[PDB]
Amino acid sequence: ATVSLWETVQKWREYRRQCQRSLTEDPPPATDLFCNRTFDEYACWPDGEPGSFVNVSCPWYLPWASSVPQGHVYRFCTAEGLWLQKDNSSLPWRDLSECEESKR
Amino acid sequence: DLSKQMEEEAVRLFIEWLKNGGPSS
Ligand SMILES: CCCCCCCCCCS[C@@H]1O[C@H](CO)[C@@H](O[C@H]2O[C@H](CO)[C@@H](O)[C@H](O)[C@H]2O)[C@H](O)[C@H]1O
Repeated sequence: ATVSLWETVQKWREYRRQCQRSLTEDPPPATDLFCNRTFDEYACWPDGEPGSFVNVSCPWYLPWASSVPQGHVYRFCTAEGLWLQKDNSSLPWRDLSECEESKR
Repeated sequence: DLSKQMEEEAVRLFIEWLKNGGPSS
C-alpha cells in the first residue's frame, strides 16, 4: 500500500545484511561438491546440491512481496558443482518469474 | 498522487537495477 523508495532501499539493505550473516555463518555443505552460496544483489542463494534446482522465496523487500507469499526464484546447480549459466561470459541462469509484480 | 506514482516507478527502477546486478554493477 505505501510507496517509499527510502523504505524499500532500507529493506533491501536489511535483507543484504541478513544474507551476509547467512553466508558467513551457515555450516559448510555435506561435502564437497556443491554450487557456492552467494548474494547476487536481488536474492540470497544457499549452497546448491549438484543436479538440482535451488528455490528461494521471493525477496521480502519487494514492495509487492505480500502478493507473492509462496513464490520462488530459481537457479540450477549442474552436476559439476557449478551454477548453470548460458554462454561463456554470462551470469548464472535465474528464473524470478513467480516474483514479478503484475497480475498478468 | 502524480508524485506518488512517479516514486512508485522510481522504486520499480531500483528493483530493476538490483535484478541487473545492483552494486555489481
Ligand atoms: C526444464 C524443466 C525441468 C523441470 C523439472 C522439475 C522442476 C524442479 C522444481 C524447482 S525446485 C522446487 O520448488 C518448489 C517451489 O516451487 C519447492 O516446493 C516448496 O514450495 C512450493 C510452493 O509452491 C510447494 O509446492 C511445496 O509444498 C514446497 O515444499 C521444492 O522444494 C523445490 O524442489
